[PDB]
Amino acid sequence: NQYDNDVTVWSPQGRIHQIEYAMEAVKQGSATVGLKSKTHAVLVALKRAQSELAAHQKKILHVDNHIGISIAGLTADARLLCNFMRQECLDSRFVFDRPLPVSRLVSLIGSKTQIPTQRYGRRPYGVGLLIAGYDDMGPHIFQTCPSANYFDCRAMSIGARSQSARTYLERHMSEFMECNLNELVKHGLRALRETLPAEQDLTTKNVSIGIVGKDLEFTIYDDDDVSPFLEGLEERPQ
Amino acid sequence: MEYLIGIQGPDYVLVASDRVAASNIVQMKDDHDKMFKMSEKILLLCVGEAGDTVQFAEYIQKNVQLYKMRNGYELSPTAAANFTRRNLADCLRSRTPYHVNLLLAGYDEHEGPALYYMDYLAALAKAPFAAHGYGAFLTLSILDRYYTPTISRERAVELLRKCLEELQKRFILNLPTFSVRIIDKNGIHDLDNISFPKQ
Amino acid sequence: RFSPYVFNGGTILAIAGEDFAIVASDTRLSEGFSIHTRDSPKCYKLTDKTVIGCSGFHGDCLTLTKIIEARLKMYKHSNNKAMTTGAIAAMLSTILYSRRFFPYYVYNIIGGLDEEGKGAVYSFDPVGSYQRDSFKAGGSASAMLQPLLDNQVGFKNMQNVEHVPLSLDRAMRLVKDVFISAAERDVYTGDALRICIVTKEGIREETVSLRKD
Amino acid sequence: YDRGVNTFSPEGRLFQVEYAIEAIKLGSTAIGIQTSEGVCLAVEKRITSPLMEPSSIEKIVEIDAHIGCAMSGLIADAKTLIDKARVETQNHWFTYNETMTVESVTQAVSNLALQFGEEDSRPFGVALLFGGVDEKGPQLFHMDPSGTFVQCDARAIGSASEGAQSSLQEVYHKSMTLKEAIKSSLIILKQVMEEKLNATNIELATVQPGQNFHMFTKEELEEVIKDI
Amino acid sequence: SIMSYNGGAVMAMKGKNCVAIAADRRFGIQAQMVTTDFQKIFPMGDRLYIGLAGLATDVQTVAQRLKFRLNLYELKEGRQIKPYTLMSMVANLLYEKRFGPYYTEPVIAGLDPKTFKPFICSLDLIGCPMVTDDFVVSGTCAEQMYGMCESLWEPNMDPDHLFETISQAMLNAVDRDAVSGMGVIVHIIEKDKITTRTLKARMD
Amino acid sequence: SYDRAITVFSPDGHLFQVEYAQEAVKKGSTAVGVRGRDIVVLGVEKKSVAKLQDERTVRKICALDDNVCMAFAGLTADARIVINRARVECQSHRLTVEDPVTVEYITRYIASLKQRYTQSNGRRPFGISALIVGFDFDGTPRLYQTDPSGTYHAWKANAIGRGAKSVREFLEKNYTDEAIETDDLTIKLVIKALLEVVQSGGKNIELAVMRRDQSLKILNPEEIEKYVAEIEKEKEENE
Amino acid sequence: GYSFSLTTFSPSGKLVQIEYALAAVAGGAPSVGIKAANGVVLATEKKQKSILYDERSVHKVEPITKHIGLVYSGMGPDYRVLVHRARKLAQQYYLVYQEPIPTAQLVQRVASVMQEYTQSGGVRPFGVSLLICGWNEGRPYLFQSDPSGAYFAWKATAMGKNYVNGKTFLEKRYNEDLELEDAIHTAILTLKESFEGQMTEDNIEVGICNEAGFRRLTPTEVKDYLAAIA
Amino acid sequence: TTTLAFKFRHGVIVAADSRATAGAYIASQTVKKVIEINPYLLGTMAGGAADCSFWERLLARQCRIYELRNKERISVAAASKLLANMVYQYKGMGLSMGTMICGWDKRGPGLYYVDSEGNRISGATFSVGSGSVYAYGVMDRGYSYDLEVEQAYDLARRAIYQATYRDAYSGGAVNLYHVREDGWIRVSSDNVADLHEKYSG
Amino acid sequence: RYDSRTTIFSPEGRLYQVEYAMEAIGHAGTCLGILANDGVLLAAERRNIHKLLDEVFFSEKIYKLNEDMACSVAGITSDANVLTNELRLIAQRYLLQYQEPIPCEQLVTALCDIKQAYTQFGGKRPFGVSLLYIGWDKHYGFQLYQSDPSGNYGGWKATCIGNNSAAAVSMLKQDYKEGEMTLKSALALAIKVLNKTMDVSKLSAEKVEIATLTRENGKTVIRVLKQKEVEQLIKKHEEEEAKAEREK
Repeated sequence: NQYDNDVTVWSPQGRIHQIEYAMEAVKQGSATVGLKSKTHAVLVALKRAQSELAAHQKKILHVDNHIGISIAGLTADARLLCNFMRQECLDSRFVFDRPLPVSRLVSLIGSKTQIPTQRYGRRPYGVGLLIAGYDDMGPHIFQTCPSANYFDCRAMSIGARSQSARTYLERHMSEFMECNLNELVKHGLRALRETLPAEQDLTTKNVSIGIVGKDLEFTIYDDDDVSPFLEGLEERPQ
Repeated sequence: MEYLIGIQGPDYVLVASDRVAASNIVQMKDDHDKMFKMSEKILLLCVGEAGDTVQFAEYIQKNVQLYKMRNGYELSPTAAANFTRRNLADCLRSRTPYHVNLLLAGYDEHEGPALYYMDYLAALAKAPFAAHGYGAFLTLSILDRYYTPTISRERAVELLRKCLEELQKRFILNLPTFSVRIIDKNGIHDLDNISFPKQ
Repeated sequence: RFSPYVFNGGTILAIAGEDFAIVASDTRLSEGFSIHTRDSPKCYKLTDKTVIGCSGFHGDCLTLTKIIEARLKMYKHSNNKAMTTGAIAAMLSTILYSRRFFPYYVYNIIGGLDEEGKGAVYSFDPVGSYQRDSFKAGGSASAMLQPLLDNQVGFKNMQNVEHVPLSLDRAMRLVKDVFISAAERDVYTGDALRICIVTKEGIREETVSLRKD
Repeated sequence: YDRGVNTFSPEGRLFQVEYAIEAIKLGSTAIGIQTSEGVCLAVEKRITSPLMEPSSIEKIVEIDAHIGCAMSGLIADAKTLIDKARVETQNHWFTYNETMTVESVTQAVSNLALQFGEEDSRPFGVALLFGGVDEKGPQLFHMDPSGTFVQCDARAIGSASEGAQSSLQEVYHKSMTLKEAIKSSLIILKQVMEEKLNATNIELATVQPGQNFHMFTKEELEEVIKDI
Repeated sequence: SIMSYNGGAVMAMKGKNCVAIAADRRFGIQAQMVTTDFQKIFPMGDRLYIGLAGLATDVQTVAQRLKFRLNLYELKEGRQIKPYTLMSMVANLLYEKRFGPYYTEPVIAGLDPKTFKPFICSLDLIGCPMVTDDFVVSGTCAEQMYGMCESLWEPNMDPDHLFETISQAMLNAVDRDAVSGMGVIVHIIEKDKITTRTLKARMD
Repeated sequence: SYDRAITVFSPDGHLFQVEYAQEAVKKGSTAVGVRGRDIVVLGVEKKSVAKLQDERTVRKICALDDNVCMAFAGLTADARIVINRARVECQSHRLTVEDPVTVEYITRYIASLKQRYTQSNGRRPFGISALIVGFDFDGTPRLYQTDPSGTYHAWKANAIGRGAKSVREFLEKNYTDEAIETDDLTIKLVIKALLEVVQSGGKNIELAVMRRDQSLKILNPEEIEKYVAEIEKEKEENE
Repeated sequence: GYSFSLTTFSPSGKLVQIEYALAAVAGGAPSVGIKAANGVVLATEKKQKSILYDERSVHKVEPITKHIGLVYSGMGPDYRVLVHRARKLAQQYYLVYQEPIPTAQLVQRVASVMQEYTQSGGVRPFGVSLLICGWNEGRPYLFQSDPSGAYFAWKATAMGKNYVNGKTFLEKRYNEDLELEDAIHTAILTLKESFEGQMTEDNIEVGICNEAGFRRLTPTEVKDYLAAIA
Repeated sequence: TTTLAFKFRHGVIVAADSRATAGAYIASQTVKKVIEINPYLLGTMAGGAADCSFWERLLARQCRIYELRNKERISVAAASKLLANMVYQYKGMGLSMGTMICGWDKRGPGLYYVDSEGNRISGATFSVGSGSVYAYGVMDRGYSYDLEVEQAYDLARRAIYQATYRDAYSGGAVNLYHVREDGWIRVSSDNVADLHEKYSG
Repeated sequence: RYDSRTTIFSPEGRLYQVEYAMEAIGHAGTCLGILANDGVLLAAERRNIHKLLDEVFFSEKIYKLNEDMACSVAGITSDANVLTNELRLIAQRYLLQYQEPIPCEQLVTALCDIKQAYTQFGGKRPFGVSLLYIGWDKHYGFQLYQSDPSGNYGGWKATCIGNNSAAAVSMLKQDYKEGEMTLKSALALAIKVLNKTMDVSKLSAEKVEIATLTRENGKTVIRVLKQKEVEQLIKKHEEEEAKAEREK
């Protein structure tokens, strides 16, 4: 067990346990689910609080006019990668005068996060990004990892107890592709309502929904365009 | 432009500045002071580019105060003069050169009184009496006519009266009022301000 | 030798209204004794309440426009709100002083609404000073336009003529007449006019042509 | 083990940040309550000696003309953070002719509340309460050593914060008034303190939109004390 | 010139078993003198002098810098310095400012540390050494001192005739010179003692 | 978690070397300082003259300016470096804004330097605690103290070194309202502090004064003998 | 398990990673050097491991200038590094002063180099003790240094295996006043005292230092001399 | 361009014009030259606009930081000193800046004069600009120490009127500020043509 | 327990390496300087008195540093070279800057700061060397100082080296002198101190070393004196031993 201390040290089984400990640090974040249609990409996260009087910590934060991210894990590394993300947006926005393809941006994220996973002196980043964008070929939902093995999907979910969400994605990934925005969003919260224990209900103040469309700019919502999205639901089948 | 005169005596140093701070046409300040009290027996006068005079005041004045508060005793006039000459010679060869004209007045327990003489090319000198500007010339003629190493302080003051009477007669400049110090075994004593109604 | 500057010209007008900001400019881009194009609007819409025009050296106009847009996005994406007009004015002034020892050879006018909903024109200079005025004329046609605006807007040098506040449509007719009168005599002026109007409901644009010589 | 900032836990977590959160606890308490009339705020001084001059120990400092602060933990990390905020606020007014709003103040502080790094130093040991009035009325803001900043309506910190939050949630609702919240706060203060409450123990800091200047109460606080 | 800003004249002349160095006393700006007691001949150890002429600032700074490196050398090694060692050191000190040059013409005059062997050399403003046997000169006036020393020098000279020869040469060449004058200092050294005399020059 | 290093916390939220570096001060020589209304005065104990050398070099009370006065505890070398830096800081401040240097700014400098010196990587913190006495703003007497953590902390009287609790406890029972000025009573107050010192040997007492306008004055071991004589006279009059 | 490494003292004693470097020096090849009245003679003991090796490749007696000899007793790869350092440094002296550098000044600067390498804490010190000699200003010198950065001055000394026995013989046999040839004789004697006996023109390697300069002798004159020199 | 400043018993008078041209072309007539530094400090704009604006804004920044670090209002000589030490770092690089520094002090009134040439001096009367010598003449006609308030107001108003009358580079609205012991106050902003009608006869 | 580096503290608050540097000092050469006006002296013990040396250096512990100052030394010998070159460079920088000899106290504090910067910083070996100071100035005359690896420095009139000199300091206190500036008296006193404190039977002159510093008319010369006067000093002190055994 004396070899399970640092990033540089290979294990005698070859598995860097620093990476898996970073994975387990990621797994203690909030629940969030990302899923796309052919035309609309929606990522929905869950808020939490310190106390009743306290506000709720936001998860979905704005990045760019066609890029917005979810997050789970650390907050300092989150805002650090947020600053790097905005910088990488506006740099090519300045140079090429175009919006970025998403794939090369997330490759830049992986190359950014590789060096703190190989050298000594900086820990790997506990990070839970779900990235929604629009290049010329439509919406993309990418997910990240502290091992910088970024994954492209059609529907993912990370955080605590996100497995029921993943099974819901399994049983509706055939159905996600054709529908319009409204029932797509209520499919998203019909993953988030199974990311919870059933003895309480998903309220207004704990959720946020972000839609970016092929003609729609990325926009975050909180309780107010969400109370329209919170209607149109049934109870859980108790 | 103007000039501040610095006569050496037997046991005193008779320095005398002006009070003029004109700007190319008009006299902005008619009660100016160029006298920089370094320590209890060491003075300094400064004439040059008026952006650099304040900077030398800061640097030399405060660093000699720093030596005094560090070690515990007051500098010799010679070491302070060499410190100034070394700093001008070092700051000469840079992207920011310094162009002033200094002259140093100090007093030792051992060496007694002392006069030094600078340049804008950073030269030490141990002179009886110095010069800068054009008051340079007009003082040096009479002052080398009537110098005696064994002169009394009242004869030196009288000589300065006479020379100033000759200065107010053949210049282009105005130069109304001259402020005067003296250094002794005690320290810096300011004499009365020396002005003249002309006609 | 290589010279770093060239005079492209331009003509920028601004009027601070009661609740409006009108900025208009011709679209001729010329150089020396030739015409590069007859379509290049010097006016640019920053927010819903802010329009900037930039004349002078064209490359610095483009570069400054891009940097200003970048810092607009920086402020909004940091602080969840758009800028006011005078904040943009202070920011542009700090930039123009930040390249003091190699200046932008660019005249600048920011027009827009304040937080009270009234017109506010901030003039500029190539080194970066500014002030809140009612009307300015920027470019080669500055002197051809300023005394007439002193006549009409300021009502200056007149006797027994009371002060009526400037309406919208009267100001539109003013802008059309001043650009016709300046295009008759200036050589850096003509072929078009890009008129932008800032209201409390958005930005209106309007293109009025001119003579083709 | 856990020995340094560059090593996770098998379950989480730092394990340096945790010991910083533990190092919150040693400090004296402080209570701020957001009211739409304005933000009230309080603190305990914990004076040791009569030679210890009471107005010299700073707890409420002034960052902006409408922004207060309160510190909880190591004094000098807090002094560094106050210094940086005092710089940065002035730069925001410089570059924008306006007041940096308090949430943006806290984002600027929490940018390097965790920039802790010894190569490529330690994380800071203070939690901070920010009270101010932006365009949206008054704001009360609560950060931590870990930079996880959130808004709080009435936050209590430091030692005996548990029963303070308990009796605070006992008494709080959304539509409180000013002096009622003031006396409600100082009741909780004299319930959590060990000494007799007087003019030297506590100090208040009241900011209002119409009373932006002077976020302080000086010896009228005596009159507020004697009304209980 | 820049060399003719403060004036200057340094003469060294090698005798039979001794060596003599002399310089002027005048210091001042281009035409306005200041004082008559400016040192240009500096003692560098025993029985080994140096002469400096040209810009007075470079003179004093180079003299103090050479004093610095000289004391460090003689305290790293307890023996005193040989004159060729001094010549190479001075040439190195000048050549460090190859493109930032000081404005001076150093003249080294000293004896042998072991024997009584005399020595003269002079250098340029970039560090070009030159050893001769008769005399070296430097400063603003040159051709006067060249003519006088080529006129009056003999190879084997008793110290009295060496003294009087360098005396007459310096006095006539300084009286022909304009920007350098106002008295002459003379150092005549030998193995036994060091003699320093000041001459009654024309103060015009 | 351990006494090494300075960088990591305890599991219950402490810094060991911050807490431990104060012990070097707490085992150090005692030096007190009070403020009068017009004349401020202080002094160190344990001159400890070892019979064969001079003691003008071991002076623990100095000045940075003509308006501020020093004292310290702990080890002497850190005090040497901190004061040598603080002189240059005072003079650089004088090279800036032309006021006499306020005591508050230079205490913020010294404590700030000490703290950002502590925060860095493996630098042993200065185990001293200075006493910084001055009267600048219309002769308002001020004295602040420092800490190895670097916290300036304004007092009215002060006592550090060995047995500082008892020595400060004497000032609790001594420091009534009508101390000063009454400069003579401030003089007798310093004398009673020196008599209440941990050894109070009578000749190992070294005290220095400032009348808020003059210079630092080192007293003479005959005036202090008269002060001990009149203090013993007051003790006999108590009988 | 202490000292470890170079940054701390012992609880009471000295520096263990200097003492072990001296131990590795003492576990080195034997050598001897004798200061005579007119010259200084250096000589080593160089046995090849097999009969395969060549004796015109690596050279123990090494000049630093035309008048300075220098040998060692230790590890060759470090020996070459510090020799190359001394070469460059002596050339810097000859650049500055235009004069051949005195051996005391070499010892000052080489000792400063070695002491700089003993400074904490990332490199090891040398496993090299030196023997520096030369005929500077008539009087020849002989300077032995060590990995600790210090130095000495000897009349005659030795370094390597059985250096105590060679030192007792040099105390016994040698004296103050000899010639170069007599010093050569007693140097080969004290080298053959502790070496193996099969000693030819190749197992030893001798350099001398005349007042005419340094001289590194050849196997021709070696076999002319050492063919049963006593 | 013409500014002036003179202190007396009841504080400091600060007045200036508002004309800032562009060579032979007038840019504006309403350039507020007297830059409001603080509620207790007032600087002017004298030759070059960007340098005056920028470096006085940086001075206001540094004064605010000084006050928030020392809980204490800064002195006037302090401000002139910091401004000269900031501006002197670009000597020879071509900055034109000739402002004045005014404010109330613990010593009382405060009047300093800071150039881009670094000519930091105090004094009693100053006047900066192209037509400054006109103002020197009329002010040193009308100067005393024991003037009244309305006397000083009409004095400075007369002064700026004369300066803008003879010089061509001066005009616009005549601003007029007044420093007190507690805080400065704008007195008036008078146009030249009104003053010509009022004072011409 | 809390050993590893020089920095940081052991919990008392005490130190590790300053104490261990003094215990490194104690096993080294013994030196002393005496109370003298119109001159001052230094004594030193010859380490490594083996017969195959050369002694062509004339100085093994003494280093005539600027003009009017020498310094004895004790401890790790190469660090003494490292510090003495730098100290000569400091003094020569002062002379370069002011053209005045260094008045020795700021010189001492400068070297103490050089040592102290390695005491605080990490991880560096602090100089395990104490060394003496003799010198003359314009302000106090003949002076004596004691450098320490802590950076503390003591102005003494009769100095102290380690375990071989604690008894020397005891004899210096019990046989304290004051008022006599006669150098031969203090030299006999130092001869007595090295006679008792060194274990050299009958005090052979090859095991001793004496350097003095007198003020001569403007020059302040430093006298590294030779062997024959040391021989007659030994005979003088042994005649004083015969005077001591006159009581038998």
